[PDB]
This record gives sequence, C-alpha cells and structure tokens, in this order.
Amino acid sequence: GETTDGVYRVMTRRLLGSTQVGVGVMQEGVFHTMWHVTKGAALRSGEGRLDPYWGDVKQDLVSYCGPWKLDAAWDGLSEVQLLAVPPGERAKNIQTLPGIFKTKDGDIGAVALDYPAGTSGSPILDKCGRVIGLYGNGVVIKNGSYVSAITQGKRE
Amino acid sequence: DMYIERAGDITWEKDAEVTGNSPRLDVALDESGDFSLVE
Ligand SMILES: CC(=O)Nc1cccc(C(=O)Nc2ccc3c(c2)CNC3)n1
Repeated sequence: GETTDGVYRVMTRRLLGSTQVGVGVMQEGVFHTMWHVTKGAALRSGEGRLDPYWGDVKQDLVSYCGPWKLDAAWDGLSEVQLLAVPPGERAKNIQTLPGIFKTKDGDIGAVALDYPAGTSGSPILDKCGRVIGLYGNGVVIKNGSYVSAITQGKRE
Repeated sequence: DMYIERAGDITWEKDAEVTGNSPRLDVALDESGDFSLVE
C-alpha cells in the first residue's frame, strides 16, 4: 500500500460511480481522518489494507495503522491554511484567520470556510506546514454558511 | 468498501487566496460529537 506522507481522498464504490466521502492525512505511517467519514471501517490502499487503531465519536477522530501522530496547535493569533481537497477537484490552499468556539470545557479554533461534506478530514496548517487539526466538524450559523472547528487529537 | 487515493503534499502556499471571517461563537458539544449553537 501507498504510505507516503501527504493528503489523501477517502473514496467509496458502494454508491453510484466512485464517491468521495472525505479526506485524510498520512504521517509517520498513520492515516488520520474524521470518525464520521469512515465510521471506523477498514480502508483499502491499492492492494494493502489499513485497520483502525484508535477512535472516538465525541472528538470525531480516527487513526489507522498506529496512534494519533498530529500534535501541532493553533497559536491563537496567526492566519492558517485550509488545504481543501474537494470532490472531483484539485487540492487548493485557502488562507483564513480563525474564529473561536467558546465551550464549557474551553475555547477551540474555528474556520469559517464553506466546503462540501466530502471535504471532511482536510488538514488545517500553520505557517510551518504543520497540521494543527482537521476540517469537517462544526456548526451551521444563521446565514446558512458552515463554521468548522479546528479539530486536533492527542499524541500519546 | 472504502479506499484512499493520494491528493497532494501538505505544504504552506505563499500568496494563497485569503478569505473567510473570524466569528466568536458560543457552542455546545454533545456525546455524539455534534456541535450546536448555544443562544
Ligand atoms: C453544508 C455542510 O453541512 N457542510 C459540511 C462540511 C463538512 C462537514 C459537514 C458535516 O455534516 N459534518 C459532520 C457530519 C456528521 C458528524 C459530524 C460532523 C460529527 N458527528 C457526526 N458538513
């Protein structure tokens, strides 16, 4: 299987044609995506197979082949880049200044960019190219646009 | 059965398209991992 670092599309042939259900990050031999993309199911990579290693429905994250490796955090001041990988379209970097989700358990960074549901799992990066979280879990505000959290896991 | 296809490198792009606002939202997170607007 292809295990080179980079961003990957999560595809399925169960529905009509081939459908992109999400996106993920390959880093240090571990595939990282959002839980609602795969529902914890096994993935295929050419001839190889990736099996789930860690997952949590509340965090909305899952890792394949090993533990969660991404641990960079948003600094709270700087602009970031959503490396959006939309269905049927080429990967493109969109720069934005994140907002804030104020919760009872603290504040989380949030990106106000609207992309198809099949873009879930696309990495959000800092100026160094480090993945500070994944896109695809948030809320819908008054005007109808999407505001996603910058969802980051924990590195053991 | 799901499968993965490489889509690119993870790199910061200088002079990328700068868009999107920065809203400060009061949200709640339930046990199913779903966010909702607290109002
Ligand atoms: C217009 C619009 O809605 N767009 C986008 C864009 C990205 C994601 C989603 C979405 O629906 N995310 C999602 C679905 C299921 C679950 C969770 C997040 C966490 N619990 C399960 N929508």
